[PDB]
Amino acid sequence: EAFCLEILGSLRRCLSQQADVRLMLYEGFYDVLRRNSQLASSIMETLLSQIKQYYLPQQDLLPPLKLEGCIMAQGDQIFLQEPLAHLLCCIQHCLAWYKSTVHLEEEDVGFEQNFEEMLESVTRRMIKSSGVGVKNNIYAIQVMGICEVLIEYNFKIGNFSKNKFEDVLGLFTCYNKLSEISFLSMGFVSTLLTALFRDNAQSHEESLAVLRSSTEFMRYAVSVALQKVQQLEEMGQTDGPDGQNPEKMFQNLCKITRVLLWRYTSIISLLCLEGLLRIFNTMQQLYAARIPQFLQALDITDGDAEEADINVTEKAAF
Amino acid sequence: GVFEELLRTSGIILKVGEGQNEIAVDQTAFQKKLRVALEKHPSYPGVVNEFISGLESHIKDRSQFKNCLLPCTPARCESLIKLLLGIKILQPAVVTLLLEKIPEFNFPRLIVNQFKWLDGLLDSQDLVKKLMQMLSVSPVPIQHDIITSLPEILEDSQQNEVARELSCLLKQGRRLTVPILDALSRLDLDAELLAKVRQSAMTIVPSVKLEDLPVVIKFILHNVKAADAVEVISDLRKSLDLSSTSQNCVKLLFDVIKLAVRFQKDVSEAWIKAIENSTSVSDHKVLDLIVLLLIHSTNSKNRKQTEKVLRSKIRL
Repeated sequence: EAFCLEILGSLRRCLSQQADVRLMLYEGFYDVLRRNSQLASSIMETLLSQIKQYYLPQQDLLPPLKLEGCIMAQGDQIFLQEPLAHLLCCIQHCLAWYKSTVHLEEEDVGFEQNFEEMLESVTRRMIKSSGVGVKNNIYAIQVMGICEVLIEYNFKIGNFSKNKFEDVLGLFTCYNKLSEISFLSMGFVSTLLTALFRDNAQSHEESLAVLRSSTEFMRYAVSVALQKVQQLEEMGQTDGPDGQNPEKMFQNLCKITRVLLWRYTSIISLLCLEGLLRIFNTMQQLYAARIPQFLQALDITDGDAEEADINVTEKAAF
Repeated sequence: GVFEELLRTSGIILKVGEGQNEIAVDQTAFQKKLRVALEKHPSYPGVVNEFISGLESHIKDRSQFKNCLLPCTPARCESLIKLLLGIKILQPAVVTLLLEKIPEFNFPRLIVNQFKWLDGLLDSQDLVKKLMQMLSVSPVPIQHDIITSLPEILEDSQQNEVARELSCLLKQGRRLTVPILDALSRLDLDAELLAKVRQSAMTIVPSVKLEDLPVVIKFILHNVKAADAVEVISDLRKSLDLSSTSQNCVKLLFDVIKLAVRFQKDVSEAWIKAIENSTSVSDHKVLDLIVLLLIHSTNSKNRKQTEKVLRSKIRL
């Protein structure tokens, strides 16, 4: 089968060409190496060559990465990034997928190398107009963005780690400092992120309370959920792994609604208001049919007692 | 002398020429062959230079020149120069080889096929300077030849600048008109570099030939058709639209006018302003009626007011 081999080898010449192709590739490498992804070896190989190429896994340097290039200054003063945010989020997602669930080519050797490079990116980031306004816009959008993507990689990187959580805090404080001078790359690390925030506890009350105990990162979590539900509700489909296949959307929608609704109702609450209000609008006007379960998804534990007119009446009740 | 020694890497036969003595492996076999001799076994660079000369004894036999581009069963779709012809350390080396292939030469156009999306090399800017430089000693077949291949797939940082360099050279001939117009159909060597170049385009073909009519029309309209490029349409309607083999001339006029008639919709408004503004009333071209057959009658949904202006001066 020379199909996928010659096809990836043709789209290699889409590896860096004007930086719109770069954005769709950084989005779509993950989908190809997920669903039709028997051939994830060379896929991770292409990501690995690219990432450890423009970005640098060097030691003890100035910036955590080598942003100088990911910018329209990487052309002729033109504002075409070749976005480090794109390839960064793509690296973190598609590596998490291929490595951790793939055995649960660029995948494995890239796995060791990306482990080193990702621990480096965390420790080396958190460890610290008009004319050049090109530089400020491009550089800063990338800086805050790479912060968000690495934030998610860490945010799932540690099960109960206070060290993972500390680096979460550091990335978040960096992001807030990026606010001083946003379409977060937070597909489920801002969708199953908040499960601990609007949760109550499991074990690491010290871990979780060192993780979110700011109200800066708490605002970052609520704002990721808010920006996200809104983009799906009206703008279009979605940002990360779960836009285009709306079954994932409905499932995570029912879940995030459950948790955000709890943290609104029982307990800043203006945010839970503003988000559930945007969301219930998205749920009446996106899942028309699926609404029969989806409203039930917040109020039920198992859908074995009633129908949708029973659902209209009883959900209006609740 | 270590020519077939380079065959030790992944399989290269010292064939007679057109017989592509492949390896039974190609894709990483040639890179193995430029690692084994061209990097490790004979010398770091020295094996590269000696093997260059050692196959260079073969380079008088243009079977091993043109079998490089030709079809013959390779290692398992090219031959020696073309099939396994990729070296990043051999970037400037086979670049000097490209200069050496340039002067005698087509064969240089098959070397431009060998460039046709060439290997992503050490520096496209030195390559682009060299390619344009050895075109001023040779004919526009080699000029427009290498303009074709670089015209879409080229470095794009000095690429768009060198594009504007040739579009600053694009006045003196009508050679670079079509070759520019391909990558000035694909892209823009500058953003209003495109717009200034299309500012070249209006008088760029006032009394042009037959085929330069369809080509320079494809450029003079569809290169960068902005909103105000609708007025662009009007300019052309004044200049070269005196509508005249001959049906082939009509076929090229139609190729331009009708690949644009349903490509970008603005040409609909363009032919509307070409007639209805000041031609579909006062001093009409027969190409006015023809283009009305194309634009003013042949629109998908741009026909209702196409009928309104269609009978508009059709009534008065």
